[PDB]
Amino acid sequence: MVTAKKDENFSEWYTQAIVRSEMIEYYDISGCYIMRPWAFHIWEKVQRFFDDEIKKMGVENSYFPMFVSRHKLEKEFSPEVAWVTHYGDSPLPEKIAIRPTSETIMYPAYAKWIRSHRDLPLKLNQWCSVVRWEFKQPTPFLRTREFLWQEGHTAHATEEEAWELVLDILELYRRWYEECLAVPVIKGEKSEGEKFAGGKKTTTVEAFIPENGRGIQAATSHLLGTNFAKMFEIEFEDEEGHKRLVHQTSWGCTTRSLGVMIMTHGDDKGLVIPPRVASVQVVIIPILFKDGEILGKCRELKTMLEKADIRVRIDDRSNYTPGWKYNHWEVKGVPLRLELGPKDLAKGTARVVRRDTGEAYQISWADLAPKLLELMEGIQRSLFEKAKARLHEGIEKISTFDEVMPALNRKHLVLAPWCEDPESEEQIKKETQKLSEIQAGAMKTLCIPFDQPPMPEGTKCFYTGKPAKRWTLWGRSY
Amino acid sequence: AMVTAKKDENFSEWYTQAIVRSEMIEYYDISGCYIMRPWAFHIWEKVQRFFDDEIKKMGVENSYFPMFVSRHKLEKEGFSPEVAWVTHYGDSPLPEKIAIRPTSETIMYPAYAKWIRSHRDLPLKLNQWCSVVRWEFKQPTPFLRTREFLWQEGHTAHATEEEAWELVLDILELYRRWYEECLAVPVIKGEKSEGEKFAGGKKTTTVEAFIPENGRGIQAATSHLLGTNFAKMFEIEFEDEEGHKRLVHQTSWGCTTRSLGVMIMTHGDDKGLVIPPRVASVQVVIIPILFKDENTGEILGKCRELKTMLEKADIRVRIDDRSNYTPGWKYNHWEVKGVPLRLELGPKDLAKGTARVVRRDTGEAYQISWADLAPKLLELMEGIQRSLFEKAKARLHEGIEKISTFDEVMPALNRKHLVLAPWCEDPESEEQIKKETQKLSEIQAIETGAMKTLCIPFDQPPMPEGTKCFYTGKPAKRWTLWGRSY
Ligand SMILES: Nc1ncnc2c1ncn2[C@@H]1O[C@H](COP(=O)(O)OP(=O)(O)NP(=O)(O)O)[C@@H](O)[C@H]1O
Ligand SMILES: Nc1ncnc2c1ncn2[C@@H]1O[C@H](COP(=O)(O)OP(=O)(O)NP(=O)(O)O)[C@@H](O)[C@H]1O
Ligand SMILES: O=C1CCCN[C@@H]1CCCn1cnc2ccccc2c1=O
Ligand SMILES: O=C1CCCN[C@@H]1CCCn1cnc2ccccc2c1=O
Ligand SMILES: [Mg+2]
Ligand SMILES: [Mg+2]
Ligand SMILES: [Mg+2]
Repeated sequence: MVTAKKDENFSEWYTQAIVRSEMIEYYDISGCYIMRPWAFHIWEKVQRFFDDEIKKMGVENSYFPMFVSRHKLEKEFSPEVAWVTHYGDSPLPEKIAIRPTSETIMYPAYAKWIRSHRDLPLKLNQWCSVVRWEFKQPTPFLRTREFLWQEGHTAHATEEEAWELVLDILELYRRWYEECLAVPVIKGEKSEGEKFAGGKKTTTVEAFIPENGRGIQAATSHLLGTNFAKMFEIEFEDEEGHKRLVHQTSWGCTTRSLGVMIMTHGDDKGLVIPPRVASVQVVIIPILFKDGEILGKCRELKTMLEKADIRVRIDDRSNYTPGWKYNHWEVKGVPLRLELGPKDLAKGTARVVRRDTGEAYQISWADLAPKLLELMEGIQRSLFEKAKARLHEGIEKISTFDEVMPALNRKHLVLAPWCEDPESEEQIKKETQKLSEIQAGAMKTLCIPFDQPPMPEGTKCFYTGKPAKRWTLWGRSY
Repeated sequence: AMVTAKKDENFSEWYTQAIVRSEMIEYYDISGCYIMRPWAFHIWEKVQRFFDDEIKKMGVENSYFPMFVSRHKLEKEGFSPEVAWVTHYGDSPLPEKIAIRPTSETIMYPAYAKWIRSHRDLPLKLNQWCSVVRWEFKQPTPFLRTREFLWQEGHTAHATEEEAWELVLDILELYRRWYEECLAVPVIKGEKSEGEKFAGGKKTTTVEAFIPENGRGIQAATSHLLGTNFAKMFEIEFEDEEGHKRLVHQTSWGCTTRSLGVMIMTHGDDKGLVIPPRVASVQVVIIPILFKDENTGEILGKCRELKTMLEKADIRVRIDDRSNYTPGWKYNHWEVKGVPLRLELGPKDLAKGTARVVRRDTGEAYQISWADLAPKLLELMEGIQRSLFEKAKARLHEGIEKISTFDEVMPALNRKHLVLAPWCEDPESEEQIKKETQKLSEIQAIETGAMKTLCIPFDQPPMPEGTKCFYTGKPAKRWTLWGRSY
């Protein structure tokens, strides 16, 4: 049972929801959390979706070691890297690092495997864990010191083909968030301050948490250019015979995704899981009080529902009350609850409640599969749309710096015309830190959206005064 | 690039050649760690999906617990020298060092003690896929013994021993499948001796394999009946239906990337790898008989058509349309990699509406009409799969000598065979037999020699009454499988 109100104390709400749903268990090593099956099975679904998709692009999976030697890693962040120094009581000759990211592990093998134009495109992915000693406050899913991710890394003959892939991947991240988790996101380009300094252009998919006004990078996909190619000597021979540097990409997305889905659709009763990723779509609860028939129809219903590929549990555990079950599967966010007592049995009917609105329906045995399929689409589409609206009511389109803090104090992002000059962003981060401080924080660029509004002729940068270039989305962030 | 070392003559170099030249493994600067490229990784994905679908059917659920465990928690209760310790992040010293997981009992079991309070919480059945780090003292081998390796580990808790034991055996059966049905590697189910079992458990069942080229047995996977000692240690108790506090009955089980190695070694030959059709990335490689004399479109058009037609029958296909290599170059390339079937399509073939199919395991050739390709290739794949298994099974049973007396031991070892012997199962004798076989192996060493128990097989050959222990001379309980091992 959940008692903190999503709209009052958000961080306590979140903790209760992830704990009492049995998604997360607390752990003694700071920044690390145990992922219990209810949370893990959802990761399995997004993992499979993404994995299948990238496979259709010819990306292949691999596994590179979790250790990188010191001199390889330290060749061109630093404070977050975890170092192994001993085995038993014996010190290693040279300390070794646990993978924070894999560029320095993968790229020397690339330099080696890539020799001609015939060896391209090389497209590889891996699913693994990563360790970073995050200095910021940890949060289950969103920011953990060990997290699970995929990282994709690719090499191409031309910038054209690599950029095409950057976008294809970005679009798969939209789909992971938008089609699987029903979380709206905004495609965009990172400002030169926020991008991966190893690359030429970083693209992003960005999300928003209404309850605390924080934007959050949902995933990332980089046009690396050739900088890593010169650094690692990844070059090939073209059609002619001239040696050329490859054009690279990398891209990653994490268990952070689960966190965002939980915050987006969660309510005061706990989780709400979208049907496309719910391990249990429909839970069937037999009502039993004061004394056998019914258990038999329940089983028939499951088998019916499974021909529709509907994922179904029967909670027929006799050591729990029906009301306990109601509450349990509610807090866990099961999309549909199908009840069945004596009175229903004779009617040939079933009482079904949907988790997102609490609405109830009486539905005859014969109408279940198509009606539940109907209802499940509605829940999914409906969670997305209520979140898309929340997202858009959360962004304020604006023209001057004096608009900012009021918008930030309403826990909103702002969309603003900016000249995209280095200094401004840092000045904006600091002045906003200072105004937040004294109010007793900082606002950064989240992205430059692909979907640009029109920019009239003499429109000015909302902060410098210089002439604006494009519309940039700003806010407080994770 | 061909395989040059002969499998039977220069086994070690053969192994290194086959895994490298086939593009399965790339070498790496940290010892005992290896890169796994797609060609090997894909196989790990196949066995992982298989095993995973099966345990889910049994009510096991997946989870992810942290790779870190505190020193206090790991050291709660000769494993100690293998643990990797993190002492610093960036330039900053930790308050205490932290261990990278070598196995997950000391991370999972305190959580089990929390979650389990009542009979209604039972059974609890979890699994996790993850990597494990152990600073192995022995010489590293790609797949078979690595300092980082991938595995699943399963850990379950039950109200009764009976239900735990049942699970231990259902799991063990899934390990047999993993090897026999997926990788086509024969294995023997058995019970470890007192000396070889997990010391944390009451009984350890195992699935054992045999590598003929070096005569050494190798443990393939493991499944333990843990009893109640861990529940006692970690305080995993539940109130039963009458409110009495009972200890839970536990199991754990694991299988690793080792299994890919066992598969490579079992089916490989002098040309290189042979991959069973059930787990090969590519089952059929289509090779167009082109030189860069031309590309008129006629032959590739048809290769595309065929790919599609086979792809509809769930056959995994690749066209090697690379313009700078001869067909013969390409035959060898895909042989080294172990693609079970090679489809040849040349102008002659195009002229007749046929294609020529060659199977990697025997080299036999088949002329097949386009229309008959899908069903005929499926048939050939079942045949390949079955035949790889049958041949390995016979090499396994030809590698075991049933014996009666200790005098028969060293001759049986020198022929690179295992031995199956009546054994009293007293624990001092296992140690004594290890020592004696070590000393005798050194002495007849011309230039790991110890013979140990591998398992007491579930499949027991007959035991005529009054049979004596091959070593002690006391009455012999059962037959025990022994050998040199990894
Ligand atoms: N500690 C973490 N825990 C979980 N997810 C993370 C963590 N750090 C990053 N991510 C996610 O993984 C994606 C790719 O990682 P990466 O781009 O290396 O992150 P990053 O540059 O360190 N972001 P940030 O730490 O906020 O500056 C990020 O865009 C996040 O969505
Ligand atoms: N270093 C390794 N690399 C790959 N696979 C391994 C490794 N160590 C163990 N395995 C496999 O993992 C299975 C279960 O692990 P576990 O029972 O902990 O092994 P173990 O007791 O360390 N075996 P051993 O080291 O030979 O005494 C073993 O039965 C092996 O098949
Ligand atoms: O986005 C990704 C994900 C895919 C591959 N890597 C890129 C960028 C990684 C950026 N990054 C992020 N934190 C780090 C921490 C320590 C060392 C290095 C890094 C580091 O390189
Ligand atoms: O068999 C398995 C596989 C299933 C899960 N774990 C069990 C027991 C592993 C035994 N083991 C093996 N090497 C270790 C090394 C260091 C510390 C502890 C251990 C250790 O406990
Ligand atoms: Mg970071
Ligand atoms: Mg950053
Ligand atoms: Mg051992």
